[PDB]
Amino acid sequence: PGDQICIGYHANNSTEKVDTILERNVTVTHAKDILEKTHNGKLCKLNGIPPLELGDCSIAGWLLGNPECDRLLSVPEWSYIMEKENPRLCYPGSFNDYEELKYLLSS
Amino acid sequence: NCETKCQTPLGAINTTLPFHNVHPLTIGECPRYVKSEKLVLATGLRNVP
Amino acid sequence: GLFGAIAGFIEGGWQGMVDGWYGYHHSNDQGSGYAADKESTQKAFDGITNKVNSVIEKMNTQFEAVGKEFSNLERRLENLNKKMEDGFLDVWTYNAELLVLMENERTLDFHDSNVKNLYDKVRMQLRDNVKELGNGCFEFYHKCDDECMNSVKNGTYDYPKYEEESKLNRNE
Amino acid sequence: GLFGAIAGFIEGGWQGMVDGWYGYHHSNDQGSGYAADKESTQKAFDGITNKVNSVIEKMNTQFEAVGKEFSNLERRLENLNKKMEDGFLDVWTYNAELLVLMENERTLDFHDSNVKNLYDKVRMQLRDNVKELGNGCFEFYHKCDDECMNSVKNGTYDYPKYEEESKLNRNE
Amino acid sequence: GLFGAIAGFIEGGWQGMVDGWYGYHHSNDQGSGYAADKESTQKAFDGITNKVNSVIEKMNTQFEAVGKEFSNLERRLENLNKKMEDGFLDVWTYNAELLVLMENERTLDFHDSNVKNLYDKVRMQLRDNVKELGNGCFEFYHKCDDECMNSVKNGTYDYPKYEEESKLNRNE
Repeated sequence: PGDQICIGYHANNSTEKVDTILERNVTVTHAKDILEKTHNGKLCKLNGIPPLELGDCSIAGWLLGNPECDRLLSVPEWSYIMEKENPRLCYPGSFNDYEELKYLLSS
Repeated sequence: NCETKCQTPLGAINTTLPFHNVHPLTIGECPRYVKSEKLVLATGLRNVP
Repeated sequence: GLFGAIAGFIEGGWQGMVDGWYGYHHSNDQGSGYAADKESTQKAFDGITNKVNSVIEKMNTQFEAVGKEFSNLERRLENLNKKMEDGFLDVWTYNAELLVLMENERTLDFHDSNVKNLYDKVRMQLRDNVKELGNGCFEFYHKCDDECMNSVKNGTYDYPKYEEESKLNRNE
Repeated sequence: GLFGAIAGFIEGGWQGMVDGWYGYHHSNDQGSGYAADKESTQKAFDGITNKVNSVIEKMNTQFEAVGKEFSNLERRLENLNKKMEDGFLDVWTYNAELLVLMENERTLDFHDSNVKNLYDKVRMQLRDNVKELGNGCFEFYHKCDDECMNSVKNGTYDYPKYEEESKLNRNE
Repeated sequence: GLFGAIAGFIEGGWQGMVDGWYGYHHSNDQGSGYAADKESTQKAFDGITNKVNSVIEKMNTQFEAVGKEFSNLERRLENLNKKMEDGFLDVWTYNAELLVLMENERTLDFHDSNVKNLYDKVRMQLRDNVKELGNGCFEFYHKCDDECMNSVKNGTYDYPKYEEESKLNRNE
């Protein structure tokens, strides 16, 4: 026959699909996902400092000293505040500028 | 016990990438929330047999 | 694609080349086999990693806290916060998706350009000493060998050496 | 354009071709006439429709209600709402306009690439059996016919058949 | 780059050409020297200025007043205003930076295409009357002069005039 030299490109067993502005479902040799999809279920501390965990209690009940709320925590510092669905105040009433207070104490 | 820069109700996240689709409610230095299910960049070339 | 190499006049890819992204295949009296092109492949790799590092590292950090913070006393301010969240959501979603599409199109075309450029670099060096088969191969009008193949690959090929032999075999 | 075909070395377009986007014109002993290239045209059409479907379908819905909702008691919250509206307005206007410009540039270049690629596909097949006129045409060094033209168009052209006749007429 | 001219098969640039962006260098019996290509250069200039005018003039104006305007009575509305400011800041920063990168990539490739296109325009005109050196030059198989060089540059070159002399010197 004749003597030959050819130009060619890589190919593999990769099955990864990507979309383009022109074509869709295009298979490529390698790709990188830039979307974070992970929900590990963990609740960590934030930038070195733990969150204040009120549980069933609420900021109002916590500060006032609601008998149905356990002080047990008493942390001098926190990053965020974690709770639960539904609060449970003993003596009925209202709290003025309550939301502003929750934001103030959020950290 | 763990450390994270971004915290969500469904968990923590690695913060390395620019986008996430985990949860809208978020606290920390966090990626941009998008409605996308997947954002895949092509690094290699087109795969042809 | 855009430069007509990948899935173009070069129909398929080479499973046998694990060495790099673009390379050569030689078939002669000694023996056949594949070999990569380190220069072109590494250049592409450096550019590609620089690309994904661009769309990732250029994103701004900004510590924020997303939440309700507005009671039922103020449902207008809730709705305001909701308009804002969604407004940005629509902005980031649309921009991110189109970014990825446009960037992937560019990347595939980028690879295409690289293969085509290597093809042109080779053809420009070999000239009429070979028969351009059109599938991405060149059939020599003379007898090349492993010592001659390496000369083609490394950028120093002797045309006038094989000029007269090729001419005679060309008009054969 | 970028690949130098449209408004390039191929000066004008063909009014006579209603069949498709890119095609051939043959002029021989039988008779002249136009004919499209279904493969290249349909590929382009599929990509283009996929393009406009991308910039349209990828947009997020989001039911919202734009309005004042803030009295004269609160002119600061009005101004806030106004900053937000305008902020997004400036974002969407700028992004949309530049999107259209960049996408149109790509589209025209895309077409250019397609024509050029068809030209190269043809030239690579015909080789030296023809005189490349440079205007987008090839003058045969032999006598081709409707039976031979169709062979060129459909991808199966016999070079060695016309090799010797072309050579003699070439050095004429 | 993408079309393999700049930093490609044409290794360096010409300091000696202050006349324009792309041009010729001729070396003959009369004397050497540089000369620009007004058509290609001016076309590029018009497109480039139209480009930077696009990313600048298409930006929306919008008179606004950025400031605090919210007391310590309302720290939630402060935080809202802050989320909004930063939200847009992150949007404009990211979009602007990626815009510049993508546009610069296109611009460099655009220039590359222009040089390559001029090279192809020349080569397509000269045909086999010259030896394509591969560095961006063409060595004539005949004796060209300042009167002949200008003919090449201005788009009217006489191939059949130098056909037979070139052929004989080619098979020399």
